[PDB]
Amino acid sequence: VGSAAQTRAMKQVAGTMKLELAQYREVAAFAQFGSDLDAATQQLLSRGVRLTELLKQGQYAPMAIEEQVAVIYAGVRGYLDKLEPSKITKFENAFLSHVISQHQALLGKIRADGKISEETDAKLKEIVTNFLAGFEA
Amino acid sequence: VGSAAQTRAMKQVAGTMKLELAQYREVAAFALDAATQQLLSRGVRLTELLKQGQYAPMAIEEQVAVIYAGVRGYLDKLEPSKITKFENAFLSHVISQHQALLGKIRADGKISEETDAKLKEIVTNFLAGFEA
Amino acid sequence: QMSFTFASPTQVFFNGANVRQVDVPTQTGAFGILASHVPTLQVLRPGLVVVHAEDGTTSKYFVSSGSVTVNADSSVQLLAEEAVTLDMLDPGVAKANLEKAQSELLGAADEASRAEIQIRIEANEALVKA
Amino acid sequence: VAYWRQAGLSYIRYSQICAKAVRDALKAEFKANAEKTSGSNVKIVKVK
Amino acid sequence: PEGVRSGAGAVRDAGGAFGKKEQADEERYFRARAREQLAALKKHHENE
Amino acid sequence: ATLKDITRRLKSIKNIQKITKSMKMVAAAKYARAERDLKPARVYGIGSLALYEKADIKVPEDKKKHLIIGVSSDRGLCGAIHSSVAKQIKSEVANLTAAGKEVKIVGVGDKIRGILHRTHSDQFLVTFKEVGRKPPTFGDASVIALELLNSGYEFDEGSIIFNRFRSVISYKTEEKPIFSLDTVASAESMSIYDDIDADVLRNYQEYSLANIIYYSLK
Repeated sequence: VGSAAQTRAMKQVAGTMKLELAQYREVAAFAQFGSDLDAATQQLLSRGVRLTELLKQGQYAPMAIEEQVAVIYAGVRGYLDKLEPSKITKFENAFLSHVISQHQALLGKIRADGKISEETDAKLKEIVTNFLAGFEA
Repeated sequence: VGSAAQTRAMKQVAGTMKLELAQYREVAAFALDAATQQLLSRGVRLTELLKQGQYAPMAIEEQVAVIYAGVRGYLDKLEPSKITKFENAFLSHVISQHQALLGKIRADGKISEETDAKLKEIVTNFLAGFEA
Repeated sequence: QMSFTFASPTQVFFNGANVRQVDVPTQTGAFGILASHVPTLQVLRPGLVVVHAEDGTTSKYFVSSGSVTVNADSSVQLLAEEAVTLDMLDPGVAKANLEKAQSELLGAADEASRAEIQIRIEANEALVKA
Repeated sequence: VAYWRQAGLSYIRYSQICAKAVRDALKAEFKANAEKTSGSNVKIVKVK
Repeated sequence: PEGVRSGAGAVRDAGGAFGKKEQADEERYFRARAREQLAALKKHHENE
Repeated sequence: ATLKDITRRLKSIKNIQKITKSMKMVAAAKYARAERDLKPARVYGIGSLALYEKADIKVPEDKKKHLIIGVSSDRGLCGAIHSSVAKQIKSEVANLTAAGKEVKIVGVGDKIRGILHRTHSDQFLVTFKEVGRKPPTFGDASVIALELLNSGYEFDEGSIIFNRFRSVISYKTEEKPIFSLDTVASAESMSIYDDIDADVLRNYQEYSLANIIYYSLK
């Protein structure tokens, strides 16, 4: 059935996530000795290993759609490149709580319209940068 | 059975051969001198001792003596190719000239300090004399 | 009337270039090379080497140690362990290293280690001049 | 014969010392040449 | 999906030449280090 | 001949092939950098040996024995690289012992020590280690040359054996002579040079040894 059963908002992020995770599979064998490689391959490895950690989840705790969109948006833009892989889950856990407590009217628009408009993209860009700067590991 | 039914004399020299062969198998197959060379040098000797002919079984005490010679290291200098001749000649000599010693092991059922003292002298003297 | 090759274990400055003269601060005094100089074989000492081009310009380099060879023809091979230019140097750190090396002399106990210290102070004092 | 000679020092040792001294004086920006030199990568195993 | 798909550790499960060749090398390499560790234990305990 | 045996045997080779395939690209990436740095070192290596080339020097018939140096690495899976060097090392010693000398062999690289240990254990003078993991540098040649002179052994002749890169698919084995002995250096042809001394020649031979070693490794 494919993309005919997705909302407009999820489609935009999942389109890029699909290709970025498809490129990583054909070079995953090189991961053991990757030091003696060019920068292009190491960039694919770096982005793929970051994207893998986001898909892990707990048990008996389903999420909501706009929170999934908000989580994946930071991942696909490269805002998590400099972090070490050991700390991705803690960052996701803290970011969800921060966005839930204060920024509720923003999530209302994503839930209502089902698509990411221009101004909402502009707002999310500032939100993620502010939180990332303030995280302090 | 856990060796519940086994003579006391045989256990002393077989329990130690088990470890030698178990440690020989785990390393000496690759399709340093402190540990590895000595290990397979002993193992190749120990393997050659177990070969046997046909229609000729042995009594228990003679097996005890022949294994006692190998386990203690009295044969770590000879080339492995000539071990069988040494086994045969030493068995014939021990059977003929030392018939009183075997009866002690058969009757007692276990080795003793005096027996252990005797065997070393017999083994060293015959090894010295047997170079042909 | 010259084939000059100023090579290093890493890079090459000249390869068969023709220049009028080269001045080398070797051991046992200075030197001057022009036209058909007499054959010689001498090692170098820390100093500055200048090469005069045919046009007239003078290129400068700093050499730590190596060998010099002028053969029967006008072929000269100057192979040096080090070859650097002043523009990537700091005079202040040179003066600080010299200042420490000064007290290192009295700090020394044995004559061999003090000989090494003397080589240190010799190199430091040689380089701070320019 | 100089002071370094007849003092337990060889010409190679003197060259090493002078090269190290020259490399020290370089600017911190250009100090990546220590990576290129990296003269210590060979170990010595004697007969006994 | 229809074909034969391999996994992790399949080389040592077949028990061919390569499995035993792999096993003996690890056995030797880790038989070598225990002597140094024991010698350093004895020296440390004797020193203090 | 059952189904399980076939399945296991197939699943082992499926992994072996991928391991080899992934190991090929790393060697290509290393070969690119190894080729890049050869050109600057070739001119230095050739320039070191010009003097001996111009003025021919021939060693006499003495009995101070040789100093044979063979260069290799510590890693296998490289075809017949080490065997070719170890073939000529044992060939030269027979001719050397025909005349009769106290020749000694020094090898840099663990495989060279391992191959020839059985038949030439006594002739070994000193051996080195930790070669090939990272690209060689001049400091390693300095260390080897420094450790070579401190040995009490003295020689009148010597040679070094190495493999010379010719093409991406071929190579040639060769050796070069050493005339580092001061006495043989002082000959008739050297009279043209007229500012020499014993100290100067001693230092000059000292430097030429390290130059040849560095060129051979690179």
